[PDB]
Amino acid sequence: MGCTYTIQPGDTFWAIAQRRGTTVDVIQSLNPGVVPTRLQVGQVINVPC
Repeated sequence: MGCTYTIQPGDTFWAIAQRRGTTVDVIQSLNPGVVPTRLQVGQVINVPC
């Protein structure tokens, strides 16, 4: 339940947060499978709507 976000090559966590209007903590919390050290490009994920 909610909205989905597409992680493209260049999108930053902080940016997406301030953009969508959510907090980085929640953004990652919703998708713990992803890490900052292994930031992949072209991967869809979940986000707060």
